[PDB]
Amino acid sequence: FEDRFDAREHKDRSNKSRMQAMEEYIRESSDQPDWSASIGADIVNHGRGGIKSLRDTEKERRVTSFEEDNFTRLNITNKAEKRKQKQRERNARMNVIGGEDFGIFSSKRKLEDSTSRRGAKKTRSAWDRAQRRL
Amino acid sequence: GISRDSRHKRSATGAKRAQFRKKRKFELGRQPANTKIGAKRIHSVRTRGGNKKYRALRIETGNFSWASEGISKKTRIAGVVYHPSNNELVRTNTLTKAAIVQIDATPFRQWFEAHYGQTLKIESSVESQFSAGRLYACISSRPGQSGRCDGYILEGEELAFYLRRL
Amino acid sequence: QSERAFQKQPHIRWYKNAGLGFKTPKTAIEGSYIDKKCPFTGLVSIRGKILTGTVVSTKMHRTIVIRRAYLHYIPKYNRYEKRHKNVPVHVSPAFRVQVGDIVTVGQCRPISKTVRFNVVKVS
Amino acid sequence: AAPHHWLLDKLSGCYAPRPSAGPHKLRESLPLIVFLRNRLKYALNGREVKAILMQRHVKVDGKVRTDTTYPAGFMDVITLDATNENFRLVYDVKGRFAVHRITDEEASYKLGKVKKVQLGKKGVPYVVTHDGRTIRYPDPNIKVNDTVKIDLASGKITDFIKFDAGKLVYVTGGRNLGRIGTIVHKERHDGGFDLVHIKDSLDNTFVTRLNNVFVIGEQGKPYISLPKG
Amino acid sequence: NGSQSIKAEDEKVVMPYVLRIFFGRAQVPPTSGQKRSRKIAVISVLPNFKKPYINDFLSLASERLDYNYFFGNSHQINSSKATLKTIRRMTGFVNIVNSTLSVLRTNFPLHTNSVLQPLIYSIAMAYYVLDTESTEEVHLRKMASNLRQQGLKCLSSVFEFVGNTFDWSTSMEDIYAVVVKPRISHFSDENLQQPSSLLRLFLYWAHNPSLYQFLYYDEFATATALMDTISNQHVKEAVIGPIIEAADSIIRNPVNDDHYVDLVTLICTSCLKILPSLYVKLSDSNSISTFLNLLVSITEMGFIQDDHVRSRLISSLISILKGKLKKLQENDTQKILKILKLIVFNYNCSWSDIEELYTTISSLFKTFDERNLRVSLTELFIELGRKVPELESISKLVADLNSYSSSRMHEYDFPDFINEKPNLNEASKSISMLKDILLPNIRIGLRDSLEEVVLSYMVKNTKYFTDFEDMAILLYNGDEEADRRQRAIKRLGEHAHQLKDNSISHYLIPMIEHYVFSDDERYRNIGNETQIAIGGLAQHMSWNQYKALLRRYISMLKTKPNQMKQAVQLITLRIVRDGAESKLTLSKFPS
RNA sequence: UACAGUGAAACUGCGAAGGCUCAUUAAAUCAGUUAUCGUUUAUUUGAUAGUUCCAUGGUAUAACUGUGGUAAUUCUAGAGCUAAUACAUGCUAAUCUCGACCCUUUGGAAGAGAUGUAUUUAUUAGAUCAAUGUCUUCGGACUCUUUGAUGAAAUAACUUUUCGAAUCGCAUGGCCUUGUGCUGGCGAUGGUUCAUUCAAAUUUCUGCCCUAUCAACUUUCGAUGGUAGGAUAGUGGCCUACCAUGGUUUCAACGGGUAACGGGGAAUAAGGGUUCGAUUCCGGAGAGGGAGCCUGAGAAACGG
Repeated sequence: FEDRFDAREHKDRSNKSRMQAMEEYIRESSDQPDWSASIGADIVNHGRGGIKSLRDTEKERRVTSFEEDNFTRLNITNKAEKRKQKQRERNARMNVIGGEDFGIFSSKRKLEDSTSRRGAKKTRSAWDRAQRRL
Repeated sequence: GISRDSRHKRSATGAKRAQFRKKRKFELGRQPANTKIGAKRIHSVRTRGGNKKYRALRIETGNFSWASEGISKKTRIAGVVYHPSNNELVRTNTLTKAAIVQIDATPFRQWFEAHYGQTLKIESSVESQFSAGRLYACISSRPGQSGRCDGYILEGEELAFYLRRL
Repeated sequence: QSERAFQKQPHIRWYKNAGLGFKTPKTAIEGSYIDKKCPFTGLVSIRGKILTGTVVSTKMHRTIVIRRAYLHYIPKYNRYEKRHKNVPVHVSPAFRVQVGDIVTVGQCRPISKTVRFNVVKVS
Repeated sequence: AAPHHWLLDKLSGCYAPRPSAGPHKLRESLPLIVFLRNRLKYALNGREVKAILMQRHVKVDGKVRTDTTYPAGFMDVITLDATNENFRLVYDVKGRFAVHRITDEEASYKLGKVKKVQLGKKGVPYVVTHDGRTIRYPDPNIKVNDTVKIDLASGKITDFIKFDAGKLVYVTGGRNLGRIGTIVHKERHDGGFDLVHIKDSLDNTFVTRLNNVFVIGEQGKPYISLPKG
Repeated sequence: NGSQSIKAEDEKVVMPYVLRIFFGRAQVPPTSGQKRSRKIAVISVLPNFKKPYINDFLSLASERLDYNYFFGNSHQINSSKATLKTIRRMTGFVNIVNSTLSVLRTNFPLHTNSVLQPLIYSIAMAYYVLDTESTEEVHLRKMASNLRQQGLKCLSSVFEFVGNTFDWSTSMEDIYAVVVKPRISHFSDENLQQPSSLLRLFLYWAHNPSLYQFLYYDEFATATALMDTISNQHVKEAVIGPIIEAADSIIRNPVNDDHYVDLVTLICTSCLKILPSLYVKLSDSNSISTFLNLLVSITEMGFIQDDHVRSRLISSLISILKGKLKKLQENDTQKILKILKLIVFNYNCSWSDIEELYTTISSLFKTFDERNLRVSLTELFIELGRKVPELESISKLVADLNSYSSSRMHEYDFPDFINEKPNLNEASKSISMLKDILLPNIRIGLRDSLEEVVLSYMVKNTKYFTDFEDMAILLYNGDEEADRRQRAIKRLGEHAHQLKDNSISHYLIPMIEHYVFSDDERYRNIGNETQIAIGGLAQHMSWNQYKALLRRYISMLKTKPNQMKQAVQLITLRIVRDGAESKLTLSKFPS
């Protein structure tokens, strides 16, 4: 019919097909090193936390880099923290053993049905599959 | 009037079960203040900020134009004979738009005698009324929105155009 | 062509070119018609967007009820349901429209309660 | 609540500033608070951004115009005196607000899409732009969606860049806020899906709306510079 | 209080005549000075006194515009306004050059004269001034320097007052007193006299009948000066004739023509000046042109010569008799000039009008045979009548055809001036063949056949009124001459005229093939008929534009083929309009 | 010894500029979108004011004083003055063109036409020619050819008619009219109109329930349309006279629901919680209850 602007139609979602299994394989077979920390500085409340998860240290890198990039300490906004921080530490202490999370193997999410088996370039003709192979 | 909206009266499909809303400001369905004959008295109604609006009630000084020369001169008002947007309008003899009212036309007469000299190119169906004095004239400006009595005299075609009807 | 009262006269006979792909007939340019609400002269102004379609009913004067079927590849039942629409439209003396008779019209200046369109071109 | 064009990160606060009345629109403007504060970061917060707007360093549209929610929209030539920060701001390929740095040469001018030419009163020729540049006495061939060039010291239309076939286009609208290249086709309808279509690196073809579009220059020579990468 | 003053002057008319005259006498006596100025001149005034008479004139002008029926006219008010004009003249003239109060008093003088002349405009044949001598004396003392001073396209103080004095019968006492027409004719016969000179001549024409009808010998001498002014400013009425009113010049020439006809030079100039409306432009009116032609003949019957005036009237007769409009009215004027040019060739023009124009019977059909048996050698009016009967006319069609064939034989009998007349016959025959003519285009083709007497054999093959095998033979004969810009354009336009897209028969596609094949055979000539192919392909573009899109499309598609063959044989040119034509077709493509 | 710093009570400029409870509204709520030359628009922003006849305009009234009434309120009665950016009356240079004449370059004197805005009435300005060429007569009649252009608000009046600076600052500054004689360079606010922004209301289109034991509906708040009047911010059957018998639907009209405390992309997404999980609004009102008025760029006012 007619044209409508849509940020959700050209927005970086990029989280509907990130799976820790695939990213773990890519990190194993990347042949570029991965910027691990010094081995003590990653555990948190003298051990009373976990070590900390990989999602946790990338989010923490983002928070401190945003901190050092526009000069602002965050807050104690209570509705937000009373949901997300207590739920974050509770799923961390249920699933994350030794700094590695194991909830990805005990949760239903189909790996092939969002991450592999490409959708646009599905090659729905034999001519297309022969050309794209060769 | 009360409002100006397609909610309380039905659409072309005749739907039911209205219970729509309680009426707001912008449907200010004002009272019609019909102008009549008297001495000039107007109401300056207030709307939409500093929007004054003159509702004419007893204006008499008719500004009517000789149409074949476009001369807007200043006369009186006698009475309507035809306005069937309501059949009560000719009976009660109000004053509104598109009304043909009779006028003693001595300013038009003296403008003719001041540009011409001779007393009485033009229709005899207006020459008998120049001999008379009382002419027919249609008001086009809105007494309820502009607040004056401005119109055009009838000369020939428009005179007979209202005369064959009545 | 003078049936109703109150000095049927033009408004300032006077004529105008509607244009924009809509040719005005010469009889409507200089004829005897009052040309009160045609898009060619009228007093209205044409604007907005244009629609196309055949008609069904032209029983009242200055009413043209235009039928509009449009196609849409519906993926719900994976099939098509046939579209139909209706809306009255004012006259303009170009070709007197009976049952059928595709017309294109354009958005303009509300006249009665359900019309914003007035005929410009017939085929 | 906060719009996509300003690149407001969600780590901002709670309330987003509604930009006030001015030259530009609501959806097609970023105010000077979100410009200086968290886009190129010359102030840290509201207190010191009002402090620099009361210190009055800015010369957007060649005037000071001291207010935080002053809607400095598309291609309002920002000029800041301390180390000659000269910025003409455009859209990028995803709808946001890019800020292309210019010099004083390019900062001595700008353009404007015309929106109507009317004969209002006293027979005076008439042209208004997106930023309301009511400028006097052009050639009479200022067509619809044409482009004038603003002197930024005076107001006078010094150059005139026509909306017609074979000119480099801009688009502010559709699903395509801000693409460049303008040559596959001119498909002109009479009010809807009516446009000059745009290319790509593989020369694709796109559909936009007519008043959501203006002309920036010519294909192979725009003097109004574009960034790279 | 300005709008209150407008109201005052508006409702100052509900009083009576006695009240109006008493109010006017009260208004006059505030600034009268009548003990000091109503004899000769004003004795003393100040800025304050010159403003009181200025506002007296201001109220006088507003009262004139309000009551322009009588204005309460009075001798005391006239003497007071004369005193005001004389006081303003004295102050502005002998006051030294400071220009401020002098400029105020010079504005007050023009506006005060406007307050005076409005009485002469609105109270013209009601005032009947018998006391005009003193005011006319002061008027000559004011406008004695107005020779060309009040002469321009918009200077209208003395111009308007002199027009008010001139455009009546009995107002000319001040014209016959000393001088009016002197200033009027000076302003008319100025060297660069501007577009009010037509109105100055209009006032002189409106005053000339007054100077005729008045019982004074001074008015008779004024009419003598009127004839002398019309004969002295004859180029003013030509240099100021850029407007549509040539009927006014015709009606001033006829009135002066019924007044007097003086000399051979006057007859020469008047013949050339009424002839200018037949030999300068075509945008004159119907009765204007007929009256100008009859007045040119009425001066030629007055004082014309034998050779030059005969040449002017003979060129007029040759133009207007082959024009022949206005239902024999302009032809009647042409016949009057034809008999009145007074020569042997004029006698031949009179005979060729007399035998042929006897009122819509077989009279022209008898005169065609009479001229074919007794054709003369003046032949201007005869060729005019033999081209006018050759035109889109009803009667004497084949008679005009036979007249043209004997005319070509007479061209071969005289053989170079009668071959120079054939150039005019050719340039008129192309103009008749490029039209909607049926009998006249076929007779023009018969004139082509008689002038070309294989070509004439193919012409006799084509002229058979069958036009399927005949048009195929025309295509085959054109191809035989293939295996001439205007001549090939004439043959192609004759093909397109006999096949002019008229949808009432078939084989129009083969007829278009014939026309485009003749165009291509001319298009092989790349050095001479290149402009012919250019005009023909541009006309095919214009026919693809002008409301016909099914014939001229194939015509342009065939027109491009000789272009592509000539470009293939080229293997520079004007490709600018070619890219324009490609762009025009691309404009038509998506539309 | 006509004003002088704190300073109890008043007006002004501004402020409160956005929140409880109850019955259950199915693309009519709501969203996206076109338009408004159909329209109201404070504010922001851009432009944009020439009609003067024989040294600066009058009282009414607060605060202030004084006498009192009442059980008594931001309840009141007489009497007295006093000034306003309060009422309301009146003071204000000669400047724009066509240029008879020229004396040649420093070129402009004579005559003539002049000069705003707002409210509503009427005629109206809004078919020509120039070349690169048909004929070249090495001259021209030239728009049918090749293109190119002004182009298919000026006038005659109404009206209890608005104003042409009583705002402030930076700057002693110029010229001898023998003194504030002429002041004069500059900036913001003024101020009519138009545009723009924002906002408001109407407007075409687009958007997941079952639906025929809901098949006929709509003239029983006019049903559908014209013409005209009213009034509206205006168009508009939005109300009124007269006139036509309309208009929709089986291609699903109109009509009946819950998990319409749940839904409509309304939207944050959270790197694994696979419909839990972030947010806009349930519908519309009410300030004891209906009724009637007023205020304002915006109100049928949360506070008249």
